[PDB]
Amino acid sequence: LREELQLLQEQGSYVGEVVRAMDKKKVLVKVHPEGKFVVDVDKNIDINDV
Amino acid sequence: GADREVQRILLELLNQMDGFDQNVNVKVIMATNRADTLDPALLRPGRLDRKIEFPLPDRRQKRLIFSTIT
Amino acid sequence: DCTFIRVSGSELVQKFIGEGARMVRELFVMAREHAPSIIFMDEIDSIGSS
Amino acid sequence: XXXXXXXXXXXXXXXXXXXXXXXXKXXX
Amino acid sequence: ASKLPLVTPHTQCRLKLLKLERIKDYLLMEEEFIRNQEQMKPLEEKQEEERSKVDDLRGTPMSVGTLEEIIDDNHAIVSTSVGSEHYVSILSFVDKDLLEPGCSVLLNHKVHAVIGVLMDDTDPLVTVMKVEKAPQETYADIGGLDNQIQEIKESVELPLTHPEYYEEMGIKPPKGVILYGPPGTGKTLLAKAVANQTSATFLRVVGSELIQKYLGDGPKLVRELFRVAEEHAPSIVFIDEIDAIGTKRYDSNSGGEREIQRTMLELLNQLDGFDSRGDVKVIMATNRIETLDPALIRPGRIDRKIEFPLPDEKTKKRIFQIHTSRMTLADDVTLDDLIMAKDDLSGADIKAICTEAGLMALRERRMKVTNEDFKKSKENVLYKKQEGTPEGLYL
Ligand SMILES: Nc1ncnc2c1ncn2[C@@H]1O[C@H](COP(=O)(O)OP(=O)(O)O)[C@@H](O)[C@H]1O
Repeated sequence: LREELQLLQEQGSYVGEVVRAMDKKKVLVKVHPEGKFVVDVDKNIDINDV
Repeated sequence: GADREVQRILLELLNQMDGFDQNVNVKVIMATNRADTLDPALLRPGRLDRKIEFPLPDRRQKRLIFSTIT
Repeated sequence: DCTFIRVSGSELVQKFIGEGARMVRELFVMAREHAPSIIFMDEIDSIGSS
Repeated sequence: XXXXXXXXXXXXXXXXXXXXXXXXKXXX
Repeated sequence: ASKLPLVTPHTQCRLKLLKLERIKDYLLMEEEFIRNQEQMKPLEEKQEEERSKVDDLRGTPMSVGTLEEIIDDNHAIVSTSVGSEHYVSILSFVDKDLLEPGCSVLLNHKVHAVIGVLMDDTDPLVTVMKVEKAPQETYADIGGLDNQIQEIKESVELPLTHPEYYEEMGIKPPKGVILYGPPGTGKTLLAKAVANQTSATFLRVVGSELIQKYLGDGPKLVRELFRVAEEHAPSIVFIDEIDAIGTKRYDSNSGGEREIQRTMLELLNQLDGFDSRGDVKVIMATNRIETLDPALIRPGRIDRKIEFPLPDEKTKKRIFQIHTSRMTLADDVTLDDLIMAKDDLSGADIKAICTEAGLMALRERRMKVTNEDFKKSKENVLYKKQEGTPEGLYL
């Protein structure tokens, strides 16, 4: 609880929907309002899980 | 560009028309003059069941309306 | 003595764009999975499209 | 059968945000 | 890729034997030069070094825009997802050749420069109108035409399959073919049979479905039809049933019929007015031929007109055989009981008989085939014709 005050003075995270992935560890995501983005995946996740 | 936005409200209307709980006391009353140019998805068992018309008066009801106003 | 399947599917599914390309797919998976089955339909496409 | 139509507009919404660590004086 | 554009002998002349073996020499030697690169300095210079220079050059989040216009060579105008438009320069990393307006791109953050292109999807209009695969039976289905088969083959197939004779005399093939005759003859069959055995794309269009309750959409569907047919492939455009949609200017009225006049007027120009469309095969099918607009009938648009008669006792013996080729046949039946007798009934009537005998047998839950199946089926198909006939006695 004492540590907690700094951790919520920290930026949030977006949520989007994967249309479909393509080669070289990238996907294609419309977020909520805006266009579609070709972005990077994490190192903890896999391409096959998408 | 428009009737998409119009009909998706009707879908939003019908979705939250169906699933209250059949226990929460919410009464919904709607009224028009023209009961003809309607979607029969409103005219389903579960959403809108009671259908009440307000017709023109007759000789007895003309006497009753004349009595109250005068 | 066949597995009856009633599909109402009137217009609330006609609006659904992103899953509109799969609602027939897994439904026909469901027909060939459960039993000798019989799928029933109605006016719903003719009100939607001709 | 041979009938024209007009149209309409559905304008999108707009929103903006910043880091908000900028002071607006510089005067005086 | 576009290695040498010359084809001009176009025969067994010794010139092509010399030129193509020069091309054999310049390609072997280019290979044998470059084979001695991975032999003596077999270095991997640009596996990731080309990539990591550029993946670090572009941003890690990519954003999809939309082309609007293209200006001189590097800077073009784009559109963001909301409508904010940016006059940004493209790089020499994207294929400039598949960069036409109305396409998605990839952008940057700071300078918003065009970095890459996203590939397109398949248009729905091909999936609507194109008979996608080889649909149905081949020339084992048809009953003895052998002259009508010969005309459509040398008008479409032999021009397409073996083009060598037209370019000897320099004479272009004829363009348009009309299929006409009494209904129930096999006009839809002959289109689908050529659609079965083909090498180019085939397009089927029902002509009655070209009348919209809006307006302007008549010519709009036409001008997109040949646009798709030209841009896609070598193409064969078949439009069934043009007789009740494009007949003539019969009264020059208004209110819909004037719109139908405008749709055929666009189709007439979209068929042939300007900049000859090239590798576009047009095949049209009618029942009636007389009440057609002669501006379509003139050459330059349609050059082949093929009558479809009705054989009497000769090709029917296979049409009765082919429609009974996949079914049972008990020994009590003779097809000559019906072939020899009446001489006018259509091949569609023969199919109507050969299905009804299968209907009459299994309705009564019986075994294979009786003669009285073919008796009652022929009697029924008479009333299938006659009950819609107002004819009295000699008119
Ligand atoms: N020569 C034939 N061989 C086999 N079947 C035939 C023949 N002629 C007609 N038919 C039958 O009749 C039908 C003919 O279709 P078609 O005459 O093209 O209809 P329409 O002319 O009204 O478009 C086909 O379904 C086919 O089964």
